[PDB]
Amino acid sequence: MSLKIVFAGTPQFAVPTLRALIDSSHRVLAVYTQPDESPVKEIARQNEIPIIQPFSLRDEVEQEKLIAMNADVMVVVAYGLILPKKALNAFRLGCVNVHASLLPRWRGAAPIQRAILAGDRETGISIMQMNEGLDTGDVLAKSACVISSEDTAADLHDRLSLIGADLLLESLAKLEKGDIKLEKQDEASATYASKIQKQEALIDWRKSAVEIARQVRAFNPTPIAFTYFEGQPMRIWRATVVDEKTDFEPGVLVDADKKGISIAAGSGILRLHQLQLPGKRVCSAGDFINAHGDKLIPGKTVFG
Ligand SMILES: [K+]
Repeated sequence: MSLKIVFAGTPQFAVPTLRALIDSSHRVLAVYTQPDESPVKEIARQNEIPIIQPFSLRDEVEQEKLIAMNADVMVVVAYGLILPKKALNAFRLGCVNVHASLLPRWRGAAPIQRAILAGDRETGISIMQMNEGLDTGDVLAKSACVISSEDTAADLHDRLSLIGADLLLESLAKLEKGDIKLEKQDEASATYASKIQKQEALIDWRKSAVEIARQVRAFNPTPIAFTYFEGQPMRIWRATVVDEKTDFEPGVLVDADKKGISIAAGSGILRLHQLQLPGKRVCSAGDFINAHGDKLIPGKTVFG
């Protein structure tokens, strides 16, 4: 077989897919990446692939340089530039994307965070035929994976990055054989995974400990969930749920121990394990107690 491919991508999520193309018999003619370096640029250089870094793909020059490549297909993974209509019609197999959700669920920029935040028990990868809309293209293939209550967005990101590489490669093979079954997106099931707004990262202590814990997981490593302590913002990096009833109001301190800073939520208890005060390194519950223990009064203190 062997296809001629232009690859476009920037952050670490894209690397495994690029590496899979590099390790295959397909020919990666060029790699497009953010101007300066990205993880993608590094792997391109290590493998003798020409590196193109336009600031914009609407510019006449850059647009025609791309369409003039004579690739069979363009593969796009986490690329920051919008692809112009001509770019999309440039190659016979079009532009194919590796999207980190099970479309039509979680179209948009933050599908990993949003899936975890919602308590989805599974998510996955969709290989998508790109068009001029936002993640509305036909789905060439899907592969699902479980989300565990242990997973942060970082963990899920890494898992999906590998699944995406394998699926993309398998899909390009079926795509050149003409063995792929298109799945048009069911608009009724479509949901949008927009970027996490800062206010969304604020912990609402009235919510269930279970809901807050999902927020803490979803938002690690960005933007990190946060609450307030002694008038100052406090980022919560690691937490766990304790399914025990309290008489205390939401946000009220239950107990402070090396095992965690236990806080009453609207139901159950959230236990803080790793946290961060302004301009300070992230610290354990034990460290925090050593520094600020005199301000930790069970039944009185109050977070948020
Ligand atoms: K190759």
